[PDB]
Amino acid sequence: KITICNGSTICDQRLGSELGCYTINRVRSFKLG
Amino acid sequence: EIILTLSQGLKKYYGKILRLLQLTLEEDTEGLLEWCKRNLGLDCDDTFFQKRIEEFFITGEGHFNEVLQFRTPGLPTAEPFKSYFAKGFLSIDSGYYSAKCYSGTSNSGLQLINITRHSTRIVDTPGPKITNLKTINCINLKASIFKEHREVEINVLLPQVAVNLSNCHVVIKSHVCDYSLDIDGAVRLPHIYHEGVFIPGTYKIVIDKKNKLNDRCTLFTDCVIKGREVRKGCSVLRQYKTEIRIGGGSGG
Ligand SMILES: *[C@@H]1O[C@H](CO)[C@@H](O)[C@H](O)[C@H]1NC(C)=O
Ligand SMILES: *[C@@H]1O[C@H](CO)[C@@H](O)[C@H](O)[C@H]1NC(C)=O
Ligand SMILES: *[C@@H]1O[C@H](CO)[C@@H](O)[C@H](O)[C@H]1NC(C)=O
Ligand SMILES: *[C@H]1O[C@H](CO)[C@H](O)[C@H](O)[C@H]1NC(C)=O
Repeated sequence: KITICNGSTICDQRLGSELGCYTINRVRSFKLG
Repeated sequence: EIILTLSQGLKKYYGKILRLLQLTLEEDTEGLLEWCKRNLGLDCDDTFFQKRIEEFFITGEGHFNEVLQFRTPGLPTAEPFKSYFAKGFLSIDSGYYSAKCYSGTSNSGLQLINITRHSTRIVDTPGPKITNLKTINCINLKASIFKEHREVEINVLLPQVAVNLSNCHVVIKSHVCDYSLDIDGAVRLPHIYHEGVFIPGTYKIVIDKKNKLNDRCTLFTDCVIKGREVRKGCSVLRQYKTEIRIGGGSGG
């Protein structure tokens, strides 16, 4: 789980919901085909 | 003057979309406007094509047909494309090029990033000009070597940062469109215009090392790394130009 803010900083989980930020999640799971 | 058949104009209709998506720099749209009047009963103006793209990838609601139109859920018929699909993909294939594009209704959440807001502003920094594939350590790149698939996958986590191919034949996979690239330079990404420019938030470069044309495949890109703490719990991004060889190695 990576959070990028204002295209110039990376933040930890706490500020993932702040203004101008967006998050990239690694997905690891199983699913029905 | 020449009249286009249903399938002839549909391929040209897909060539228009592939061009507006900036996946191709060329198109064959001769006869498309008349084909849209004869088969769709409308002027497929550039404004209309933006709406098709905008709806199909972001705002489209309900089922979609082969021409990216949406509808909420015997005798011969003149009007084509009356069979819609709830969710899935369209093979946007112009004959000259194709891309497997997924509808926005087929994702749990929007997989496009608004690069008008999230454009990168990264500071260059000292770093190795050559990077080994087995030892990539970048925020924007995650590499998996599948010896059983005979394949290498490069997960690109910051599509705003260009990844430049050099003598590669690769397949791009994403939650937006899947397509093949074989031309040198920056990886092309589908661009959706919706009150700003949208591109896939993440994508994957799949490199078949079984293909001998990939024997010297090389990526040129910036390796984004975390820098100093500037605010509470945040660090400024840094990057350094580096070259990653993929095609090489040993047999046996
Ligand atoms: C991004 O920039 C805006 C405008 O300056 C600012 O309010 C905001 O705090 C910034 N975000 C972070 C996480 O620093
Ligand atoms: C995309 O970002 C720009 C710049 O921040 C903003 O003006 C625009 O409203 C955004 N578009 C959408 C559809 O959210
Ligand atoms: C990749 O090519 C682009 C041009 O599209 C250029 O801006 C960028 O600097 C190149 N990247 C590297 C690491 O040389
Ligand atoms: C016409 O519309 C009907 C809808 O009931 C069928 O989709 C049919 O196959 C269509 N025929 C043509 C030629 O488009």
